[PDB]
Amino acid sequence: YEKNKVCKEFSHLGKEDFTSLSLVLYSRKFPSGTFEQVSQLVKEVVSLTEACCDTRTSALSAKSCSPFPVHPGTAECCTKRKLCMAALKHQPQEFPTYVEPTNDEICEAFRKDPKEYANQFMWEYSTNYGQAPLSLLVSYTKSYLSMVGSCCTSASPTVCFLKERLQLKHLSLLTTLSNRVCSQYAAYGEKKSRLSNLIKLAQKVPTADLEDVLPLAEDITNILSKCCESASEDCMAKELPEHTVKLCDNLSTKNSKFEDCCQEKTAMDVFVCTYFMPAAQLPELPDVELPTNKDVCDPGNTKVMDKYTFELSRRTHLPEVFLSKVLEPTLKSLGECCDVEDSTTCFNAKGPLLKKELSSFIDKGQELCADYSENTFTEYKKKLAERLKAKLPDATPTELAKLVNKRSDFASNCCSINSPPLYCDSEIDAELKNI
Ligand SMILES: C=C1CC[C@H](O)C/C1=C/C=C1\CCC[C@]2(C)[C@@H]([C@H](C)Cc3cccc(O)c3)CC[C@@H]12
Ligand SMILES: CCCCCCCC/C=C\CCCCCCCC(=O)O
Repeated sequence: YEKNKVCKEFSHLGKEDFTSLSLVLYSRKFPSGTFEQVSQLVKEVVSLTEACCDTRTSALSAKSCSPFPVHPGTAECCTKRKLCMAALKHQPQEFPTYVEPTNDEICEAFRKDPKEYANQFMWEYSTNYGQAPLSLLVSYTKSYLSMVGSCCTSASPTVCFLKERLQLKHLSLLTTLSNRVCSQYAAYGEKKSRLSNLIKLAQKVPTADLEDVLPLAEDITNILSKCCESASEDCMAKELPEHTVKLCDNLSTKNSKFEDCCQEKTAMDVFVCTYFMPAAQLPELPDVELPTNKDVCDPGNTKVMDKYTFELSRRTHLPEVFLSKVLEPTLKSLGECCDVEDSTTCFNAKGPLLKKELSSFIDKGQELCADYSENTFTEYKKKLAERLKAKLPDATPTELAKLVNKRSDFASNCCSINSPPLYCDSEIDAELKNI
């Protein structure tokens, strides 16, 4: 099939446009790849796609061990086969740095080097938002470049940009949003992602019922598994609006913040508004015990797992990157009392262990993030230094400044409701063993 699909899109588009696609395609794959590298790999990839439309696909492998971008662990794969490389997954770029230049910078760069300007743009935009579906990336960059080409040669560039930008605002927002939401999905995988979104919703609207939010976590998860990856037909645009309707139908009346978000002029704005919403103050209800019962074994439903996750989230002041991090191992541990000779026995024993481990994790995590959510950043720094002073009596102002600096930096990246999963997974591990 595809052994003729690579060749089909080549002929249908032609070498140049097929090179623009490949540029976007590979920039997504190598988030850390430099412009020269990515462009070089593309130079040669198209090269063979033109000729062989395996014999020279091998030429690449070898040469890759270089002018080409490098995935983490390429040195290993170069041990040989040898195509251990096509198995190396890339980690998403969780810290975009893309900033659009002023109109003059764009037009000047464009008048001088039309090809290079568009290659620099496709490469930079695609490496920063590489998790948005290819179809969306390809579409926004062509519409964008079409705007640049058109406006920079118009009777009045300025007003042209004012108007064109307003008409691309939607597709622009959809692409960066998609990158974010789809990058969290790829980071966690479908199961953790689903729980993650359930946790965030529980934190945003603690007064709701599992029933009000579970359908929401389910829906977005389905939308992500269906639309994060599409080569030419984007469905994120077809799916999100109705998703905002489910969101509003279920939480519009349960929460003032949501009621307002549901007033936005577009589904994109409503969505963005509910995404940025921080974890609300938790009503702090009674504690909840681990779901140590045969009901968590249900292959057909995670009902019990979801209910626990939901109830934990709305009672525990702790960021979702923390909850998601400890829930995966914990729910998986319990799950080991399912396919055994006696489930009740394996639960009564495992119970006290997981409980203490979970509490230890929650306690240290609540310490790592103490005061961050309830205060403005500066007012947070102050209370933080104060807590550290109390714990480190012989600490010199300099040693304290380093600790406040280190801890506050960590908290600004891993205590918000939308902290970067991959980056915080590592940092959280490091910080737990701290103090
Ligand atoms: C970079 C690496 C990873 C590291 C290795 O050493 C060499 C290498 C080759 C990968 C290639 C080049 C040949 C065509 C392949 C196998 C791609 C597709 C199967 C074909 C393809 C190419 C352009 C647009 C498309 O829509 C489809 C996927 C990865 C491509
Ligand atoms: C460092 C994050 C975990 C925090 C400790 C929570 C206690 C969990 C108890 C036992 C571990 C069960 C092993 C499950 C394997 C999943 C892989 C993983 O640890 O992420």
